[PDB]
Amino acid sequence: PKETTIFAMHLGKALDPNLPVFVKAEKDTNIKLVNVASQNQTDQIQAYNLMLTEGKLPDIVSYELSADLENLGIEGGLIPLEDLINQHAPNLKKFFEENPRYKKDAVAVDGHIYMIPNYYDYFNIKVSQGYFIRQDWLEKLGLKEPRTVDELYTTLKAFREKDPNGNGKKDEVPFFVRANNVRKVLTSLVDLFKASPIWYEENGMVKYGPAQKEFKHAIKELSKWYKEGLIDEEIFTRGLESRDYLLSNNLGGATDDWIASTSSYNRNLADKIPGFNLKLVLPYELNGNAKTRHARTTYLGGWGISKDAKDPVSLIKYFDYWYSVEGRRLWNFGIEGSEYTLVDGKPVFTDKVLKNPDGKTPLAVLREVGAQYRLGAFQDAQYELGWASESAKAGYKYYMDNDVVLDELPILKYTKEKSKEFVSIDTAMRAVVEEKAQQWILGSGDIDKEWDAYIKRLENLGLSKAEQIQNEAF
Ligand SMILES: CC(=O)N[C@@H]1[C@@H](O[C@@H]2OC(C(=O)O)=C[C@H](O)[C@H]2O)[C@H](O)[C@@H](CO)O[C@H]1O
Ligand SMILES: [Ca+2]
Repeated sequence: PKETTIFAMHLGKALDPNLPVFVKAEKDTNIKLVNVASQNQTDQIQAYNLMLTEGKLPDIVSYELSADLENLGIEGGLIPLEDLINQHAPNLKKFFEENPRYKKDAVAVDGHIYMIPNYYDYFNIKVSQGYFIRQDWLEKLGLKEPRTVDELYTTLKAFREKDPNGNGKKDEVPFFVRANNVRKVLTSLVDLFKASPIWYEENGMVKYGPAQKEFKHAIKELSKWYKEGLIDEEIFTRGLESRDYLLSNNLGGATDDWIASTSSYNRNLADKIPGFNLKLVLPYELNGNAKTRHARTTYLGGWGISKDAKDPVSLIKYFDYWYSVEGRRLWNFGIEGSEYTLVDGKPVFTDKVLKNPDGKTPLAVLREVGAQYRLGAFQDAQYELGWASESAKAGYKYYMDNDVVLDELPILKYTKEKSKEFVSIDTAMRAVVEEKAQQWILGSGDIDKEWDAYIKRLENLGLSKAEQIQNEAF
């Protein structure tokens, strides 16, 4: 083949086209990808901004920030795909016919399609993160299961002070999160206090979570929990390895994280830590409120074909390949005879995935062969149900049955008059939020003295204009 250039990062890692999934895709489609993001880049947003200054765009642009990606299309950097799809992408075309909601997510406000989203299998699994606590630490120490935020605070204090891992050292990390940027840290910390670090919907108004009184109260409580030693001291400096590191060393008491992979640890660690029992509870109640805002969106990011691509028909065929039964199965499941075998026509995972010798979660084993690499694919809940423990599957139903999960805001799209403006204000407000929230949590300053000055900064940045744009797009 010739070479196809791509910008693609995911979870801090530039796509390696020599992973088995992409080796197989190259064999099946004759596209040989070359990534213009280097293996040293770890921050997708910084790498994407650098990529935009380096001359020709790569043939394929993949990005997690889908309003920014669409903005690149509005400005001519990505081409419209709807006619390429109609002529040359029968798998996509049929996908759009059968999934009218997913079709709407692909269409920009001007009626062009500029990216194929990376879709979750949203109509089969919408829940995502839940709350987990060490049942076995509860039992070793005599405690009832906390049901409220203030009972949790008291339980975590007991995890910090009364040595539940029985080694005589004060090493317990009562509450921890899994994240590779400040926004993901905040997502997993402030939902506990019913706040949000992003936009959300409330009585048909779209609101900026970091400007709300709930957020101020969240940062103020988190401040106090951090200073007391209840929240991981290194919460802002670890990366995606935190969960694995803290559970496998028996340091971690409690977290807020994705149900299937977090549930997988009872089996992962059953021999390393006898009695290990990290158990899912419903969101803790805060003054009556028992809801969480953790839910899946219909998609996360996407990819599109740049205006510098020399051959768009063969790239829309590459996009389409991932929507065929074989390409979609390859993206979700890895390699036949390695990650899965076909039993009665259907993929069933092998024990390399299900029972990894070395303490790896099933998902982490799949990501090592290049499966589930966020691009523009259609995730398949059968892959997730294929490795989820029985307690994960009981976990999904427990959250749905109890109506604790507030549905995520639809991913909003902007007119060409507003999209540049919206995305600039969001970015600038985000930096102020992440810098103040991190400095408040860690103990500098005083959020009660500094709050109004903070809100005025977000307003100077264009908060009201951003709320207007949001509400009109809603
Ligand atoms: C689309 C994507 O890659 N999403 C990432 C999350 O992946 C989900 O993880 C789990 C699970 O952990 O139980 C199940 C879903 O099938 C899978 O998509 C990932 O957990 C987080 C970590 O921040 O990032 C999302 O991007
Ligand atoms: Ca200890």
